[PDB]
Amino acid sequence: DIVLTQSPAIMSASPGERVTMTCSAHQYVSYMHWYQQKSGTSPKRWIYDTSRLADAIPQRFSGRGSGTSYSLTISSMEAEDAATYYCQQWQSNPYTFGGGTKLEIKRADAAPTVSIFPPSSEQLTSGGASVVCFLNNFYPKDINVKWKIDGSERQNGVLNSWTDQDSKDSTYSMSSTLTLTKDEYERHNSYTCEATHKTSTSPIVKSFNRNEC
Amino acid sequence: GEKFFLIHSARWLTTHALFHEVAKLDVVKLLYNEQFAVQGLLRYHTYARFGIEIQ
Amino acid sequence: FTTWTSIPTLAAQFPFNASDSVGQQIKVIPVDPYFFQMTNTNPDQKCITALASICQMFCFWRGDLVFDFQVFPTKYHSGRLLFCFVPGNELIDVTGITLKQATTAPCAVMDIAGVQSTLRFRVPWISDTPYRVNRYTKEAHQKGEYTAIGKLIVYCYNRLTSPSNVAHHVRVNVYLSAINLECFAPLYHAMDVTTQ
Amino acid sequence: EVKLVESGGGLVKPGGSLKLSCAASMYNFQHYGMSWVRQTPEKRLEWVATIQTNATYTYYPDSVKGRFTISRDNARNILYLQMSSLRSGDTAMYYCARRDNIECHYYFDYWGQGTTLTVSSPKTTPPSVYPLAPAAASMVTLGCLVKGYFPEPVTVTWNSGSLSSGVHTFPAVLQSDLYTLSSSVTVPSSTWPSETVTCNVAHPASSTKVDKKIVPR
Repeated sequence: DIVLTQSPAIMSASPGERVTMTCSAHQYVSYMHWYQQKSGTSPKRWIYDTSRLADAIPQRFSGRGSGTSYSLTISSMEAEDAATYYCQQWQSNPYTFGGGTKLEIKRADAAPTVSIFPPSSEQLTSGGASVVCFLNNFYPKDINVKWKIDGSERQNGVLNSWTDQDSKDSTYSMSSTLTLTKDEYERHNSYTCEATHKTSTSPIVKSFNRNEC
Repeated sequence: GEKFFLIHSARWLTTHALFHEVAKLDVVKLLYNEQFAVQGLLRYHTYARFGIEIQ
Repeated sequence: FTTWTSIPTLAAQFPFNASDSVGQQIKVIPVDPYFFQMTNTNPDQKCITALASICQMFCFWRGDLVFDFQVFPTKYHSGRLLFCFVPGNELIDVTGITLKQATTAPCAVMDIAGVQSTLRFRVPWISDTPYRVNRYTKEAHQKGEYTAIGKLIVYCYNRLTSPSNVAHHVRVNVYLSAINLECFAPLYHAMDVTTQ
Repeated sequence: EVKLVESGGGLVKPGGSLKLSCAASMYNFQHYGMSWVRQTPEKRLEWVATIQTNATYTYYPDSVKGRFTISRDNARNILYLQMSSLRSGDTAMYYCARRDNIECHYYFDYWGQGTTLTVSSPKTTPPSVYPLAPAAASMVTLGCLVKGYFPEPVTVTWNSGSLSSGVHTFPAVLQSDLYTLSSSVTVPSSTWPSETVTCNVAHPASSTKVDKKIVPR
């Protein structure tokens, strides 16, 4: 029936600043309830009716707004909020939730650990191959991955797996799998993946050869 | 009609600075509500005169 | 037989944590003299109340029950509770009644601090029938025969504000007493623990 | 402490039937309304069912009204969510919730660990994990490629957790009716290829443990 709208979709913020997210709706709802979906676990007691925090979380959070806009005021960002948020109504029948607010931690920019690997020899006997380009320890998250394959550029057959932000080093990781057929694999020699960073002007070229070894 | 209705409840914190507006509540409009006992006297009537007792 | 009735006897036990939301239902009391939930491991005995032994030897019961809720706080544990009796029978969806919806029913509030700690809640005789049969003697539900004249939710009316050098929770004993109590149509029945 | 243990889920063909069960722990049962919250991996969330303490009242939304059946029991204190006529719209993670009361509205306090029900009709297939090795540095990030499994629960283990400092296990990517993930482990150069570097992948729905040792090229 009624649909909740969250304006911050994906946000990353440095620890020690003010963060405000907003869940709105097409009509007027009275009170709005929040949750935090951490990785591997379920959401717990997070926020009830308007400004009513949980009794086990720290009190550096706040929640305001009435009618259409509903602000969740964070006083000081810390390193424990790398998760996904949802907003809850209690008016009419479906009891819908928000689209999802993923708040993360902003870090200084770092180059990705790029390691493009050949497929295994047991995979080549099955009639197929998959060139996988590892990506590790990079910020920002949104990064451009392409396949410069003997001068031509093909972005098809690309398996991209995304990670959440780690709790120890606060980084990100990514895979890039180039699934091919065996005779399609055995047409080329150079296998190039590169990643576009905002610090390095040109993308870092890491490649190998098929006929090598 | 003479029975106390919980029309509002809040939770005042430490982070609320001086003269911050914690609650902005309407008196009679929250009294005119279906989940209370005076709805059986105010739905079948239109014009009224009354005195307000806040606790 | 009024000796074992008017004296308040412990019928139930519930704490009051400080980590609960305002209006969360703590424990309902099915309002009858048949109610008890305590037991003992040394000796192995199901703890009856002294009122639950008098009325269990009858079919019908009638009387203005006086619940006595003795909290055990410090002087500084502050906040309030809500003892909202909702009449009728033993089975209605009273858990779906909201806190402000429970302000429509008659009730009472009690500050946890103060100079006293026990509230005597005189339950009115609100029933469709002038008595109430021992349906626990029977083994079947039927519209017309019932066990209780209503239920009594303990709400979280206010939060428990306390420092850290005192406890975070206050336990509440549920004494069972009455006034103007009448029973008739004798029988023999051993009551079972209401497992809430 | 609230211990809500779900039970059920797995591989059910669309149109089939499966019953869930969430057990309560350490708290009273005749007060706290129980619910179910569906956790889809992409979007969400949709709220499905609730029966209250007395079994007279059920509250369903527009979608799942009449197809799902939630039940409660005062003896075992365990839920019973009977599901029928399933499809790809219910292929998600299932949590059981507990609904208590506030002044104007309600709130769900404590949720469970959640079980996985995948609603599609292929057969159960064990995975065929393939190693990934370079064809000369101080920090050589190795890894294995996991592919060949339809049921979602799978676990990659790196030499019984001995190389757990640099494990980056990736989520699965569905392609050609096979979920495909990988795990990039950070192995020092003094260990590989001089010692044992082997990825263990255990798939509990198929109960197959395949060890794949990373070899130099």
